[PDB]
Amino acid sequence: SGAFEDRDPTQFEERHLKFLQQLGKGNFGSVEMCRYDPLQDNTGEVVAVKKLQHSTEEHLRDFEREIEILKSLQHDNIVKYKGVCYSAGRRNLKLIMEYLPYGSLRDYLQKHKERIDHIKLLQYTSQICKGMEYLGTKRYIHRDLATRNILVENENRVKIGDFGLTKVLPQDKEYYKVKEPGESPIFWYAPESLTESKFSVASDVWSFGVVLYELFTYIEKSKSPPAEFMRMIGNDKQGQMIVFHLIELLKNNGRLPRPDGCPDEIYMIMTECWNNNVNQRPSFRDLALRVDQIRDNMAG
Ligand SMILES: COc1ccc(-c2cccc3nc(Nc4ccc(N5CCN(C)CC5)cc4)nn23)cc1
Repeated sequence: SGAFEDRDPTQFEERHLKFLQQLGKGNFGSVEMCRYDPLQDNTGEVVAVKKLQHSTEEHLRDFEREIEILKSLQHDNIVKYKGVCYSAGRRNLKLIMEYLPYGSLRDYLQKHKERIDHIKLLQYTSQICKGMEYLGTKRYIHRDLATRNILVENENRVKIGDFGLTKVLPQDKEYYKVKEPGESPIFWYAPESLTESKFSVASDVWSFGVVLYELFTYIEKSKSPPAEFMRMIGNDKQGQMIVFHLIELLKNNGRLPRPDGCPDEIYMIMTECWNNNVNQRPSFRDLALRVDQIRDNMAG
């Protein structure tokens, strides 16, 4: 046979990666749960594995950028990069990550409400802010914050995922304009993202406000951002008319309503994130401190 030397534990061997479960599909990718069992004894770490539907030059370039981004991040509230697998005899690329048992925050909130109180919601809020502070130190703009894109390790820890839209700000620039085809999560977008395709830390703060709103609605059927905005706009509107009305609504101070049972001071945080004036939105550091002070002021 042959000798073996492993000095790159970020390279996962295809033959040792065994399928456990399908986890989901996005626009251009899918994710599976696998076991990595190099000792072939039916044991090994469980991992999440992302693969591209169609490895076009463009899709692959974007996927490699996503991998580089995730690899560059090391923080308790960001999904952990583990490595890559060069499958199909090294003619396909897969991204290996830690597996988070409770899936998306959006699904967790919907299915495990017996386990969730306002204290928990504020803990998740704080962790999301801290993850976002960390992204800011690398000049990364996420562009797709939403509860469906946050993952849940356990009762006490959530992690930001979904870095396939992330942009890197050059040192002398404060926004990134991105002209892209296809669909946008318009009900999470800042007005300047809708009108000018401009993205920035401040546009992530806007979307964070929508995330906070989502948390305090407990993902109740008719209370979602798309459901509430469509109610306001007119439920029968279709196509570009939805966008025209959403922009006009937001520009003149139309906003998502205070969720039932949501404390006025939590709604105030949302409203401050949803400032048309980009420079007046709070920073993620401001938000983390405020939320942790709210948490700490409780009797226990
Ligand atoms: C768009 O789909 C995905 C799917 C998985 C991931 C991902 C990335 C990196 C790590 C990671 N851990 C989990 N865990 C997970 C656990 C349970 C579920 N369920 C969804 C399907 N349900 C019917 C069962 C639970 C989904 C994901 N998902 N996940 C990201 C996007």
